[PDB]
Amino acid sequence: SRHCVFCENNNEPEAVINSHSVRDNFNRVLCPKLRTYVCPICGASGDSAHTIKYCPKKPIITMEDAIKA
Amino acid sequence: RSRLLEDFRNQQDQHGSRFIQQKLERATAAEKQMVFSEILAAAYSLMTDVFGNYVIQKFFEFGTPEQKNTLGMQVKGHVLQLALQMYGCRVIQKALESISPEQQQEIVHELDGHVLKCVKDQNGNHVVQKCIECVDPVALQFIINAFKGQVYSLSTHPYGCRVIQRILEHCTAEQTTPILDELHEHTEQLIQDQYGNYVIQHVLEHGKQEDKSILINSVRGKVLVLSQHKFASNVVEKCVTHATRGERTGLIDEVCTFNDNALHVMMKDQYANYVVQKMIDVSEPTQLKKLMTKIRPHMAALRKYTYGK
RNA sequence: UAUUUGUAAUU
Ligand SMILES: [Zn+2]
Ligand SMILES: [Zn+2]
Repeated sequence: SRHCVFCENNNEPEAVINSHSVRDNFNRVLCPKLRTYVCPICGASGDSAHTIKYCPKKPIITMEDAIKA
Repeated sequence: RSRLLEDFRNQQDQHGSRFIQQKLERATAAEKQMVFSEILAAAYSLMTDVFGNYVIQKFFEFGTPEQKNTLGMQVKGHVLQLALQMYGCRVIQKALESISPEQQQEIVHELDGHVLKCVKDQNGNHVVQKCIECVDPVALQFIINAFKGQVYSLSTHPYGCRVIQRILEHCTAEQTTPILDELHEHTEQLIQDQYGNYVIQHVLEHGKQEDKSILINSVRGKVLVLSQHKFASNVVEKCVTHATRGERTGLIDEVCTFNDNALHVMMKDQYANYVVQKMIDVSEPTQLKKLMTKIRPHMAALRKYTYGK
């Protein structure tokens, strides 16, 4: 494989997809596009970077939070 | 004799044990009784062997059962010591499927009330499961009676949940029932746990329908809250699949009344989308079409993700 | 544009 998935889902050119793997060998984030992105919730970036949908602090939403908003 | 060890190394050792394994199917029964009688002395130490245990396992089948019994007696008196030992317990669990059920019952009577510190070992749990599969469940009533007050605390245990599934799969109604009610007590907290979801999941695809009705009734109100949770999302998954049409319709109508943006939380969140997917392929075309015409707009927010729906 | 889809103890 030797290829990332994050760059593949964003339709980056075929060389960038095969350029790097998604993460490191130590579960460190490796894809530069993901390491750039600073999490708007938990603020982490780089080694522990992640998007919003997968943030550890992405709050659990009850029906009450769906009524009030 | 070690000069022949280095005269065969030049061509308890892996070579000798595996060659015993590949040539035990040949040779004479006189050599079989020869070796077996050469082992009966102090096999208590030969159990805890990294590759003697391959040999013990291999001989527990090809020989006459007389050797199985006579070596069986050369073990009792030291079972609490050899059950926690790795190779000894590989020997045990690889030996509980060859002996007679009577000697088996003797082994069951060897350890009672010990379950506490048994499954709480890296090796005891595997043997416990192997016995719940092998031994008659009625002989294991000491297991059911060693868990009064200990069901909820050990059902979330990693080694405990396996044993729980083995009990629920290989028992009668009188044995599965009290533990099952003990599970019906602490359900709402079991689902949230990383190992309670294995237990409940095993219940939904094994137990009687009525338990599934009780559990499904103990969920109506927590669909968005648990589909958004990490472990509970699997309970929702393997819950909507195994269900009657009436309960599928009940939960489906409980979901399609979500406040629009809650549907966006469903499609977006890292877990609820699995609930959506496995919810698609169980519904009747009536409720299926009543859901296609419900969250069709939110679809236009998944073409950027990895959902080709 | 924030896009990767998600859980289990031993030779
Ligand atoms: Zn990348
Ligand atoms: Zn974050």
